[PDB]
Amino acid sequence: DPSDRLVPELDTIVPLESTKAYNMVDIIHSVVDEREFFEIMPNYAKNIIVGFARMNGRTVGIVGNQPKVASGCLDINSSVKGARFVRFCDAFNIPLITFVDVPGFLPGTAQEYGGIIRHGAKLLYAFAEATVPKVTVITRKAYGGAYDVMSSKHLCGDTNYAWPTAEIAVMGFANPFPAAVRGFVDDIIQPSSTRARICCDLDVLASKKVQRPWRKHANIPL
Amino acid sequence: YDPNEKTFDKILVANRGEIACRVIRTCKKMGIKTVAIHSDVDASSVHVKMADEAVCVGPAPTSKSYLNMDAIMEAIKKTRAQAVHPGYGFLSENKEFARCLAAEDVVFIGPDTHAIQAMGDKIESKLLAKKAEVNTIPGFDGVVKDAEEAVRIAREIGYPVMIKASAGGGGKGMRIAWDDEETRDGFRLSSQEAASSFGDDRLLIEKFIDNPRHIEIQVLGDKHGNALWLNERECSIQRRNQKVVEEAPSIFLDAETRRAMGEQAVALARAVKYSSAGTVEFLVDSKKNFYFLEMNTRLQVEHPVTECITGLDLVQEMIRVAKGYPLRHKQADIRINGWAVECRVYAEDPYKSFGLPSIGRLSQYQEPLHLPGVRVDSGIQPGSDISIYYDPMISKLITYGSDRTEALKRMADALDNYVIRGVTHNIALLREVIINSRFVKGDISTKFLSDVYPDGFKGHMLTKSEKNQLLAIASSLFVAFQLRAQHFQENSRMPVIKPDIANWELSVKLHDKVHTVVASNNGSVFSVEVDGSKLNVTSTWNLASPLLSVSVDGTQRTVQCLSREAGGNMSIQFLGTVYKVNILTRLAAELNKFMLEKVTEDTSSVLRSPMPGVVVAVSVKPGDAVAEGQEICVIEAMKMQNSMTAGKTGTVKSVHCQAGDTVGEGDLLVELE
Amino acid sequence: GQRRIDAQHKRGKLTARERISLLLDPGSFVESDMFVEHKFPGDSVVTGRGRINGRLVYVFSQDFTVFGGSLSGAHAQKICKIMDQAITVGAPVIGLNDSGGAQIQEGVESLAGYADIFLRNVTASGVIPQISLIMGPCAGGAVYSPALTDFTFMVKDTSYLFITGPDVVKSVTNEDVTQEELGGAKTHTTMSGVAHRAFENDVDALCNLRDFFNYLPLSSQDPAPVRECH
Ligand SMILES: Nc1ncnc2c1ncn2[C@@H]1O[C@H](COP(=O)(O)OP(=O)(O)OP(=O)(O)O)[C@@H](O)[C@H]1O
Ligand SMILES: *C(=O)CCCC[C@@H]1SC[C@@H]2NC(=O)N[C@@H]21
Ligand SMILES: [Mg+2]
Repeated sequence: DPSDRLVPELDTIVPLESTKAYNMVDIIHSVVDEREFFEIMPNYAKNIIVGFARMNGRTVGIVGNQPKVASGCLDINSSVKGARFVRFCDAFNIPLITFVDVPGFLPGTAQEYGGIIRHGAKLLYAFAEATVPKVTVITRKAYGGAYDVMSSKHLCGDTNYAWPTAEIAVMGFANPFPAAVRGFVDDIIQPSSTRARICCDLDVLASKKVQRPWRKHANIPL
Repeated sequence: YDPNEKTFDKILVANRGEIACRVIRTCKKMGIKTVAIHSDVDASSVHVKMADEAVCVGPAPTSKSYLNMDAIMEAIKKTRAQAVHPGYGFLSENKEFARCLAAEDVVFIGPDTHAIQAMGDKIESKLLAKKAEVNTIPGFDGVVKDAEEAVRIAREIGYPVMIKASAGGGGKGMRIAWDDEETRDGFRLSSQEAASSFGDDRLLIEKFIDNPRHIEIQVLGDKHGNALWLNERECSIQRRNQKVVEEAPSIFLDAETRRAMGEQAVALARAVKYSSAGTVEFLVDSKKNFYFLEMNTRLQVEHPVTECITGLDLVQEMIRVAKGYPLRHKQADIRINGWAVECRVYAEDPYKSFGLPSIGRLSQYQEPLHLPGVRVDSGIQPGSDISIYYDPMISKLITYGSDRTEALKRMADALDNYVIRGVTHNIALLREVIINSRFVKGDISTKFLSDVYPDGFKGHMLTKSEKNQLLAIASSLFVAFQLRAQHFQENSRMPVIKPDIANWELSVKLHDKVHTVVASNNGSVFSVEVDGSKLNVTSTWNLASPLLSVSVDGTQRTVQCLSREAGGNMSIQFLGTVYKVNILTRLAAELNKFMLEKVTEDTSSVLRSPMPGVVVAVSVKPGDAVAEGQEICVIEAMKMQNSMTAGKTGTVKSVHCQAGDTVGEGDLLVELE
Repeated sequence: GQRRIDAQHKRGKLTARERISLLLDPGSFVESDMFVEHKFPGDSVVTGRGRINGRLVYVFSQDFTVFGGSLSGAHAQKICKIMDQAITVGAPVIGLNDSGGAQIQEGVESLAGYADIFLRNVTASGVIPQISLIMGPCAGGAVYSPALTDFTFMVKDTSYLFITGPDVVKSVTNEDVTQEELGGAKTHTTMSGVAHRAFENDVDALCNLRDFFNYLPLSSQDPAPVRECH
């Protein structure tokens, strides 16, 4: 499987209407080698997708939002499911690839009483401490603090890309231009060139090394 | 293709799909600027991308996008288009469009309003054809109004009877009756659907020909009074009175009969004062006697195939005729220039009623354009979406050659080298048709699918040698994947000790049988032992390419690996049909022998929805006992409607589908006992 | 303004500088970035260092209700700078959270500053102690900084912690809930498990904060503190 293979089928997969939803698993299958994707917890917290795949023969971990289920909103179960997978991938030098399409967090009294703050902080922490190379692609939406949740540029995110249909805003800023001019995304790439860009970024980032203050261990908000 | 010749500068294409792209390609070859219309859904289709400028002509549905005429006139006024080409279907036969275009200065590329007015219905078209000295189906002219008159006409025109709903068309409002009571009941029912569907409320009674051949004559006319006929075509292979396999040079007709066909068609066209391109259809019995049946006053769907035997471009000639220029070809200039066969690839499941339309998105789409003598007329691309609004058509595959055998071989190769992933197509059905013994021999009829496949399409009945080749290829591919899985980069800390297994003993479950396979690997050559048979399989073993070419015992075979699982299940498209195989190791087979069959409730008694689309109405309610052959509901989609029967007796526990609702493919409609 | 200070006092709440003065030792507060503007000096945050019982600490306080419109970029820059100084010298960080008069609409991509603060909290986790005291209403991503800290305390009847406001809850889930029930101190201290302790008012909360800070070491390198025993 060539690393420069194009994916023209991704050019029109994102519907123009924000209400209409799409399948992120299709994008994941298109991007990865041989369209092979080993999903983890496929029937639990379906509004987030985590799994293992290969790019140019190298094992990678993939985390993404699922607009089909709950419109991609993040809740307690999705937060924990993504956080533990990200921690495991970071612990064993496995690069991470993130696909971002999130409107925010699921509201309600049940979510607040269940401790949505703690699990959101879990996901922020898991994405923040990761020292493995990480590549983030924004497909349609990144609203509120949820954009900061899934590997923003300010969490030591190495390379960030946005599709022409992406939109980043504080509240419910209808274009990715503010993020581009502010330097929050490295480039606005065509959807059909995602695979080659990701492969090149992984190739150049394979030798990343960072230094952090010494500690026995940190205090993750478990 | 002379650009010095002066023609229209701007041309508008008021259509969609493959025909829009074909017209745009012709116009680019002729140097004419092109503009195309589209709905909101088709905002990134092939034709809108390849044609300069584009205007949205309405929402998704055709009735408000490609039939919202005021939008078309506004678009023409905005773009100052001198002419419009309707393609086929939609507004290709709307006389109000003709008069509206005549109101302005925009010229309409096609037959004049008088020709379509004459060929708008059946009966007076038959009258004018008979006045033109043209052989026609024997029958009774005039409007049938009562069942008594219908049964009397049945008596004096012969026992086989056929009831036709005039106007409309497209394989609807048509029935065959074999009895006087059948005659009257079919008459009243057909009047009912004519009121429901067409609204004409006027029928026709005709004699039914047994084992007919459907032969088409392509005719061209101009405003200068010149009429020409371009050879013949053969399109007997059809289901639901809809064509699937088309053949330009008829193997059944000889030279003098073909010349008679052309002369009669030219005379009929001159009678109508036809001044455009059209097709006249005929029914030929076993005694080489031809009878008239309809003529389409538009470009036919199977137009390209005759081009492959003539060399001229139909669209270019139509545009030149519309400009005013006369024909530059005479009767003697046109000759047969080889052989050609065309197949219509649809987005339908061939295992249900010889075609079962489905919806979806194209994950992968690759065309065999690099194969010799292959032409593809398609309007889709990787990522195209199939809606519930338009034709379920995918593309047309045309293969031309020196003779029958070479063209059919090229057709089979192209069908083998065609990649469609995302929807279900009828490639297997087309391949079985083109490799059938009768089709190669040439003995076909309009009911070829009905009698060759009585109970419906089942797939390819692979022979012993083909079965052995398939098993060998599957085993070799499985072993190749296993060997590739062992290739790791050097670790320098824990060196990888590659296993040195020599022979792989595998159990392959196919259909319902289990075979033992012994595989040995040597470089790129696999020696495969299947139940005593010995085979050698060699290839590049590229495990990422969708198409895999393998040389098994010298024979070259192209296979596709549609699916693959760690449990051993593999779906392999081989010789058109897709087979599901289960490959395990022999030890794994012995251990799996103890695995239970589980509590999987294979008791049926549940009916699902093979139709994605909109259900018109539901004939059952919660608490009804269904019966064999009783249809549950009618679902409209893909410009047609059909109802599915339960096939068993059972009380309805609950009803989940209501009239006017939308039900997707595979959804549970009604639960029965 | 004086009117804003009076309005804050009318609710039983103190100003940010008053809270800092109560928390720290008398005559030990040293402020930083005094002349950083957004046009007002201070940018709705007071950041500096001080001593509690002779032990160094770094503090920041928020006065959005009486000063400033919403989170600008310089607010996050000041917080990040004070956290960087604390991680450089190895001293605990104490943060008094009060986002009352902060406009969610007037956010010029403040999510970037939120992300920077989150990154610094994650980096400092396990290196220096971090304490958060929520003294006023908080909403949006700002609720995630206290969650990433080691300990979280709230003030009864005057503090809130919630992702989205009650109006959004009514609009989406169609349920009538007040602010106290949705994000009150009792909710987060009895059934949510987010906060650790709740105090009667600001003065009592600050006194208990000093008492609790006396327990902790200054850094993970230092051993557990040892005091005089009787
Ligand atoms: N008189 C006939 N005798 C026998 N079979 C017939 C007769 N008329 C039609 N058929 C059968 O019905 C099929 C379709 O016939 P016909 O072209 O009249 O239908 P239609 O729906 O009007 O077609 P179209 O889509 O071209 O408008 C033929 O291919 C043939 O199989
Ligand atoms: C809507 O999808 C209609 C498709 C185009 C018309 C189809 S295809 C060609 C046949 N000729 C005709 O008039 N209707 C049929
Ligand atoms: Mg016909």
